[PDB]
Amino acid sequence: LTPVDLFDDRSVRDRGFDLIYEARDLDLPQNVREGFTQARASLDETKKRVKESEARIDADLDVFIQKSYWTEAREQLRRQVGTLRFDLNTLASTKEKEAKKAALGLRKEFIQAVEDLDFALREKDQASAAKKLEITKAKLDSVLAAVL
Amino acid sequence: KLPEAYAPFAPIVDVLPVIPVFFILLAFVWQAAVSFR
Amino acid sequence: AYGDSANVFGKVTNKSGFVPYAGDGFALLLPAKWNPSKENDFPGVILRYEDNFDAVNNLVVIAQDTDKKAIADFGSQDKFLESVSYLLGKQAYSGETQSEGGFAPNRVSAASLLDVSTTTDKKGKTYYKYELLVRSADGDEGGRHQLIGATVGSDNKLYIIKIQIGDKRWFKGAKKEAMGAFDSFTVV
Amino acid sequence: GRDQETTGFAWWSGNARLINLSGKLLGAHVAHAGLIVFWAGAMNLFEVSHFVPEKPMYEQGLILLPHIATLGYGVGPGGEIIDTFPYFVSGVLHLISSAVLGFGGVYHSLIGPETLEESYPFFGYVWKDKNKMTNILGYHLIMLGLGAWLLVWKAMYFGGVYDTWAPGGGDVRVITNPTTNAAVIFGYLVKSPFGGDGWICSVDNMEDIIGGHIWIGTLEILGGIWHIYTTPWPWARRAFVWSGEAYLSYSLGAIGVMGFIACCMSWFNNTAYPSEFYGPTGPEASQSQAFTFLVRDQRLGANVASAQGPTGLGKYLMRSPTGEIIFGGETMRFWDFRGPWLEPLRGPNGLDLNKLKNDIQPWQERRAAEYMTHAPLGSLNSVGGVATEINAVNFVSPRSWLACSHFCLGFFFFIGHLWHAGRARAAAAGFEKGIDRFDEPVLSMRPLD
Amino acid sequence: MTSILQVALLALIFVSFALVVGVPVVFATPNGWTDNKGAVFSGLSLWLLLVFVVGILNSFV
Amino acid sequence: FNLNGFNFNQSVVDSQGRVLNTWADIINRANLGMEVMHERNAHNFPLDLA
Amino acid sequence: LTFDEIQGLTYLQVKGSGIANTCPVLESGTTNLKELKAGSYKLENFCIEPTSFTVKEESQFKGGETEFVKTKLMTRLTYTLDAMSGSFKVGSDGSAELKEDDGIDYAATTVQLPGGERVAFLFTIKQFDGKGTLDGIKGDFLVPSYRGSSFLDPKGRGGSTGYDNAVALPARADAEELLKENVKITKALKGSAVFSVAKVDPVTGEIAGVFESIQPSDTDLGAKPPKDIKVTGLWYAQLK
Amino acid sequence: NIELALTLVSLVLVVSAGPLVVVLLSARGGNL
Amino acid sequence: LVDERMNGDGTGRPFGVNDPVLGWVLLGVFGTMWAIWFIGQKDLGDFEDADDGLKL
Amino acid sequence: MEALVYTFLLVGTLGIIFFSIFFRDPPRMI
Amino acid sequence: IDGIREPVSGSLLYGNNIITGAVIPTSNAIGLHFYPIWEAASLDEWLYNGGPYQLIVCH
Amino acid sequence: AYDFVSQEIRAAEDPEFETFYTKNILLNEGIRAWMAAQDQPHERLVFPEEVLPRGNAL
Ligand SMILES: CCCCCCCCCCCCCCCCCC(=O)OC[C@H](CO[C@@H]1O[C@H](CO[C@H]2O[C@H](CO)[C@H](O)[C@H](O)[C@H]2O)[C@H](O)[C@H](O)[C@H]1O)OC(=O)CCCCCCCCCCCCCCCCC
Ligand code: CLA
Ligand code: CLA
Ligand code: CLA
Ligand code: CLA
Ligand SMILES: CCCCCCCCCCCCCCCC(=O)OC[C@H](CO[C@@H]1O[C@H](CS(=O)(=O)O)[C@@H](O)[C@H](O)[C@H]1O)OC(=O)CCCCCCCCCCCCCCC
Ligand SMILES: CC1=C(/C=C/C(C)=C/C=C/C(C)=C/C=C/C=C(C)/C=C/C=C(C)/C=C/C2=C(C)CCCC2(C)C)C(C)(C)CCC1
Ligand SMILES: CC1=C(/C=C/C(C)=C/C=C/C(C)=C/C=C/C=C(C)/C=C/C=C(C)/C=C/C2=C(C)CCCC2(C)C)C(C)(C)CCC1
Ligand SMILES: CC1=C(/C=C/C(C)=C/C=C/C(C)=C/C=C/C=C(C)/C=C/C=C(C)/C=C/C2=C(C)CCCC2(C)C)C(C)(C)CCC1
Ligand code: OEX
Ligand SMILES: [Cl-]
Ligand SMILES: [Cl-]
Repeated sequence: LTPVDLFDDRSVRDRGFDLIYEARDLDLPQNVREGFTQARASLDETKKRVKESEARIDADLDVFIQKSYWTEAREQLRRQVGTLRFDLNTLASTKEKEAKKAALGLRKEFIQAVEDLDFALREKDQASAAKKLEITKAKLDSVLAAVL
Repeated sequence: KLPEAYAPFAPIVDVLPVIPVFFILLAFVWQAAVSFR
Repeated sequence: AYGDSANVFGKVTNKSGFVPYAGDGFALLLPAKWNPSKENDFPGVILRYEDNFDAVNNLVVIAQDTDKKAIADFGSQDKFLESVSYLLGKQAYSGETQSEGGFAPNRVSAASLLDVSTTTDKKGKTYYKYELLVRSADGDEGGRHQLIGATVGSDNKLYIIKIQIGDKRWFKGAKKEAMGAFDSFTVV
Repeated sequence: GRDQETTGFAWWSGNARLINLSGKLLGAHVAHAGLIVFWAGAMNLFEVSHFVPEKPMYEQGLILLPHIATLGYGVGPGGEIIDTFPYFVSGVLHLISSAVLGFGGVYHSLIGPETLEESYPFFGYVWKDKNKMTNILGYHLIMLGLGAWLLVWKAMYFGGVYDTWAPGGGDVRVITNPTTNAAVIFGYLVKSPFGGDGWICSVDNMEDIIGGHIWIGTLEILGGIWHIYTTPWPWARRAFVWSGEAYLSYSLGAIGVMGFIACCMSWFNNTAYPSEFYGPTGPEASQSQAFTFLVRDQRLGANVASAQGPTGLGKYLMRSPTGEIIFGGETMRFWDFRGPWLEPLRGPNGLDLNKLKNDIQPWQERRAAEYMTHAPLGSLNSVGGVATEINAVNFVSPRSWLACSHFCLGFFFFIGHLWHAGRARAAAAGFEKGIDRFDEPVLSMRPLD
Repeated sequence: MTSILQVALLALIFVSFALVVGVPVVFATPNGWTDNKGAVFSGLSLWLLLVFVVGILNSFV
Repeated sequence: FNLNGFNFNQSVVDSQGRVLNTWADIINRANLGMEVMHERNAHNFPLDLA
Repeated sequence: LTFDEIQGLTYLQVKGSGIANTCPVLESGTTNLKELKAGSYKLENFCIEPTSFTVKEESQFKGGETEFVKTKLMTRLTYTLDAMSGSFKVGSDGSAELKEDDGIDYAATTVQLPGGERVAFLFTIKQFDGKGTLDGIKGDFLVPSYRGSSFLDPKGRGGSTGYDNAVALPARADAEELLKENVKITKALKGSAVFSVAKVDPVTGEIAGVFESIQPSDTDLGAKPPKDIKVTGLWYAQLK
Repeated sequence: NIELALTLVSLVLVVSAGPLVVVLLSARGGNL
Repeated sequence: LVDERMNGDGTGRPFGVNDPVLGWVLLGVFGTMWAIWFIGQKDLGDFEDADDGLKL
Repeated sequence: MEALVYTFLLVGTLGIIFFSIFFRDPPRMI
Repeated sequence: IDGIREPVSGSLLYGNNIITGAVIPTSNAIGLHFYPIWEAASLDEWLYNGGPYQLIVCH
Repeated sequence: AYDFVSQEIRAAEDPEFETFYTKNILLNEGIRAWMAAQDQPHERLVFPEEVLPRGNAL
């Protein structure tokens, strides 16, 4: 008969462990539970992920297109990019009211470029998806030169 | 909640969904008043 | 049969979800829906309440007499838990296995320390508070959360609280009952 | 009013007195259509008044607000509710229109003519007139056809609808390219209803939904014009009963299937019934649990690929019966689940564990942990766990209310089909009152049958 | 302005309560709809006026 | 569709917030004896959602 | 299908086809087997697809020899080992070292004998370490117990959890039947596998070949003798 | 609690408003 | 691979056909029995005028 | 052995069902 | 039945009587998938995975 | 009529023989041990949580 064994896991909560426990207690608001309050309260964490989102777009999405990996390019545009709509509203809701319409107007057309890139990646049209991506990166730089 | 120009009328709103249960009961009152002819 | 009026249209007396308790030398706030168990798991048990719903959710206090006056005299917090490692139970299966998944060979249970602290109270005595998640090979309750806290009182006696909550009940609201009981533990 | 001996119907079947009373029957329907609009106005404002923004929409017992949220009124990215006033306008415009429908329903039931045959010959109808019945059938298909174009115009032109599969998370998306391919649109209809097919409950994107409503909008405008300018052909005279109770029973069997379809639609589908608004599906919450303990135990130092379960199949990742890397456990039955939080982790060959050991996003484990504690199991008094669970939370999923109500309504209206189709076929044959007792047709048959 | 909207909506409730009771009474009395025709028309044209007043007053809030 | 039967478990509570058992709590003890033993090798995870 | 031909399909197109149970065939690349550059390589997308399951069954007859017999498969398409991580080393002359660490490296599989006997096994190569020239990378893996220690038999007893006796027979609760109630043996056995690299595509860093393994079947937690099962078929990896 | 009391007053004025039609139409006239 | 499958378990094929002979089974058996019904339609009544169903 | 007895009791019960339908005592009228 | 690769006997020829014998439901790995005879490789794979149940219940 | 003894002898001498009968016998062991600490309070039996029967992860 042997005792149980311990493991030094006191730093997993520092990294990522207590994150699914915040999303399961029904005493917090859902904006605290879904991660929406924490994104609005800290501007730099959105400014980290938005610069990370263009690192997944400007460099990581064309590579799946010349090799025609469609289901790895459909979901490249949804995995870490899957917060970018919520992020580009928080970075645009820190501006002047005539600067916010300039921000949300540029943000609206970048949405229309990604949703057109998604449909290009949906019918597997490589000649269109390689063309819709260069439009998408140009509308991406227009938003990020406005909200940050 | 409701828009705040209507939140004093929110006591009436809590009674509004159950009203079609009273419409099937009113058919039984009307038929009781004609003695179920 | 003493005649006291029924509580018609009356104010409640306890919505806190906690009952204040006073044993011998300690005081804590027990989870109000828990009831006393007539079990002595360990040498030194004073009280041991368990949940009415399942007996995995429980707490226990342990008062060992010791020769030392401060909790720092037991060494550091890492060297303290290896001495009091009997709180987590013993693996009664000394069988050989490599087919259980997410464990070392021949281990059907693996405790994982997740948090330590060194908090104190208004008297000055520091505590050694622990937070573990003990997983098993069958993986009942999705694991078991352990809330160990220990201190030595003013009578050279080591008071150890251990709150055990199954992980299935942990995210479903037994964290509020356990942490509220765990923070309320004060040894006078 | 009317009594029994002048009709032959008692008080408990007295709406059958106004079968051949066209005007009274019109006020019966318009007043009833007032009630559907009145309930939709009243229960909308009840749900607007009891909406709390620091709680999910599916936690609050809201079944009508997720329908207006799916259209995209007042929602933001990720299912966040921006404002509640678009849900308030939908409640009042039904609650005010119900008085208009209630007025003419009370009018034609009390003051308006009993049979509108001789005075208003356009609206008059006899049930056996097969031209006039198809004429009224054609008028309402054009109304259903133009109603189906309202969803297409609102998705293509009037702000868009909520796409839960949108890149960047779910928000409102103008559906610029609806799928008008007949091989795709009519491929759902001839698909099998079973696992991996789900007939039309697996429609996985909004472009097929809006493009399918283009088809159902044009065919009902064309099929309405078809029935206005035609009468039923002699093979259709040969097959149908042409009474008013028959036409009811035809509608009862058609609508009892539709209750069964919307039962399995709201339970399984998460595209037309988005999980941000309706909560997780049955398959979604069970797959969310296996995903939650897979991320819980990677961080606690465990190879979830090489982790063997107690049965030997694989505790976290196993293989589908067609060869896809899926989640292990009893949720192997829901391996054909697709979700917008899960599909970013899924490659061709099932789930991609290279993508799943390194690229689990923090928003995915936010959302999948939400879905595990909001599984569509509850109780009848809205407790919210398995039957072995204490009174802690207050939750039954809307999917659990929408499927259970519409199986029961779909079951009774199949019973209403069997009632009225048996009766109308027998009442047209003459023996619905009983055996004639003079020529009993068994007595003219050869015994030892 | 808010308070004139709530007075106009309270008035809409009383007029609607006058119609929910009165209009079935006027209809199913014998020769009551010919005698009380202009009362119900004044009731409906007031009720319909009060709906479009409250809707326009909602724009000013 | 998992609507389930009435769940009156820990419904009767006295003063000081303590649970008085009922016959429904005894049905629960018979209920949760079956569910910890049914399909005894299937479940890798604590919630029988399937 | 090649690797790039699989990855050019969406998930709904490959679903239900059986393509997901297959290793990518290496259509480009030659059998020259030398132009593979020497040195160390980390071994991702390492996947092993079997083609035959033969099992060394003792003969039904009295004087019959015991050989490997052809079988038919009971589990449907759950038998390919896929997406295994590890390290691949080659020498200057052709001596190669194959090693895998993580991945889906086990596959529980029931196969049925001609005669009606269902023998189950987990097809594994887990913790493989094999050395040798490119025609043979002879090495041994471990076969864990087919059921875990917390597996429970129909009478509710097992290794880690369980009664440890026959509780429904209270007079003969512990008796001569201690072989199948008293210890549930979960000791892991060992199997040997032979890999042979057949094709190299060095411009993409992709290598494939044929494998041959022999492993024990299943001991029913220590209640039946385990039988030997010879698994052949193809394999594939990506040297990057 | 005035918000709970008005909900009861709104209930009684409506739960009577159906039989109020049936009682009044029975007394004056009588064509129900 | 090990065995031989038909491989249509979750593919969503129209009426579950994957060999084109299965579609001609559907049209052949429907067409043979539509034709037997059509030729035999001379014994079912000529419901040619408008008021010629089982009506009420 | 007992499975032979089980099927004989199941075949024998389905035999009586066959005789009770197709060899029933026919109901004579009047 | 349970999809965990332990088989459950329900037949008279596999040691069952009239009370304890049953036609066992379909495998949990199949789920709600449609599993006729022609979607199996062998007839014994159909028999292993609870194939006879879904043919009885559908008819 | 608790036990079929010919199927208890077989299921104890064969660790892979499972019927719906032997599933029912295991479910009755679950009912007996989990209610009788509260169903029969006169017995005054306390069961520690590790001695009650329990499947995997429930
Ligand atoms: C993956 C694919 C899966 C398969 C596809 C699945 C989807 C299929 C759905 C297709 C739509 C089906 C709808 C059919 C409606 C039938 C209704 C009907 O009862 O229809 C009834 C009507 C009746 O028509 C009328 O029938 C009358 C009958 O007359 C007879 O009787 C009269 C007196 O009554 C007179 O005496 C007269 O002389 C005598 O001829 C008259 O003849 C009229 O002229 C005539 O208009 O039929 C008609 O209108 C025409 C009916 C439609 C055409 C039917 C074609 C059937 C298939 C043909 C191809 C077969 C291929 C064989 C392949 C062989 C090799 C393998
Ligand atoms: C959706 C439900 C519904 C509807 C629309 C109708 C409608 C009708 N029924 Mg039916 N009925 C129903 C349910 C319904 N019934 C049920 C559930 C039963 C079983 C109890 C019956 C039993 C029954 C019998 C036995 C008979 C009818 C008859 C009638 C017709 C004459 C009504 C009459 O003279 O009443 C006069 C009664 C009143 C005037 C009482 C006052 C009721 C009013 C209409 C309530 C209106 C309230 C509303 C808030 C007003 C809003 C006004 C607007 C301006 C906002 C009418 C079309 C009769 C028939 O067939 O006619 C030939 C008949 O004999 N019904
Ligand atoms: C059919 C569609 C439908 C659906 C899916 C729902 C679903 C829901 N409603 Mg809504 N509701 C509906 C119709 C529906 N309701 C109707 C018709 C009304 C008007 C009465 C309302 C009015 C309403 C209100 C006012 C409220 C809800 C609420 C709710 C939630 C919880 C309900 C609950 O606890 O039920 C409990 C279960 C039952 C009551 C069982 C119903 C069984 C019926 C009574 C049949 C019983 C059979 C019986 C023998 C037949 C009787 C006749 C016989 C005696 C002759 C849930 C989201 C609540 C909520 O969450 O608000 C935010 C809430 O407050 N609903
Ligand atoms: C509310 C809808 C509605 C209703 C009630 C009717 C009612 C009628 N129509 Mg009309 N029709 C409609 C909509 C409607 N139509 C629309 C929208 C169109 C345009 C597409 C048409 C076009 C149309 C034509 C062209 C004709 C009719 C005809 C008829 C009559 C007989 C139909 C019949 O017996 O079908 C019986 C149906 C069959 C025998 C087909 C077999 C059905 C099985 C289940 C297989 C179906 C396969 C199919 C692909 C669907 C698969 C999915 C399914 C399982 C859910 C009847 C008066 C006929 C008539 O007399 O009109 C003058 C006629 O010739 N209809
Ligand atoms: C839109 C559908 C529809 C329509 C228009 C009709 C119309 C008619 N039906 Mg049919 N019927 C329907 C659906 C429908 N029915 C269904 C679904 C069923 C199965 C339950 C039946 C079963 C049925 C029978 C058994 C009979 C009729 C009869 C009639 C006639 C008079 C009915 C009457 O006065 O009611 C009077 C209303 C009542 C007496 C009140 C009944 C209220 C019950 C108890 C339900 C209460 C509501 C409750 C909340 C629902 C709980 C269930 C929930 C859990 C889903 C009329 C032609 C009668 C007839 O003359 O045949 C021609 C007759 O005998 N119907
Ligand atoms: C193989 C099936 C599965 C096995 C089931 C085994 C158990 C069976 C239990 C039921 C046995 C029969 C009960 C009584 C039937 C009865 O009284 O019918 C009465 C009718 C009389 O009807 C009249 O019979 C007249 C002829 S006469 O009068 O009988 O000469 C005739 O003229 C007249 O038309 C007719 O009305 O009998 C007959 O029609 C024919 C004679 C039937 C002879 C009995 C058959 C015995 C079973 C043997 C089957 C093989 C068994 C061995 C192989 C397994
Ligand atoms: C024939 C008959 C019948 C039936 C009847 C019916 C069915 C009727 C219907 C009716 C109806 C259907 C009615 C309705 C009405 C409605 C109304 C009258 C409304 C009004 C509205 C309002 C008043 C609103 C208000 C508001 C607003 C504006 C917003 C805020 C909130 C509030 C709410 C305040 C019966 C069965 C009895 C029996 C026999 C006879
Ligand atoms: C929107 C949408 C869509 C579309 C849809 C559609 C397009 C539909 C159509 C549909 C259809 C198109 C349907 C149909 C149906 C039909 C039916 C269901 C039939 C029936 C039949 C009958 C009922 C008959 C009977 C009989 C017989 C048997 C013979 C003759 C005579 C008598 C009567 C006896 C999709 C999905 C894409 C997506 C989602 C959305
Ligand atoms: C929108 C709104 C409104 C309207 C409302 C309404 C529309 C109402 C109606 C109501 C109603 C419409 C009610 C009714 C009621 C009725 C009742 C409450 C009854 C009851 C009954 C009972 C309780 C009894 C019965 C019986 C008989 C007599 C015979 C048979 C047997 C029995 C005993 C069952 C107003 C103007 C206010 C304004 C605000 C909002
Ligand atoms: O399948 Mn015949 O019982 Ca509806 O929970 Mn999960 O899954 Mn199974 O376990 Mn419990
Ligand atoms: Cl599980
Ligand atoms: Cl079981």
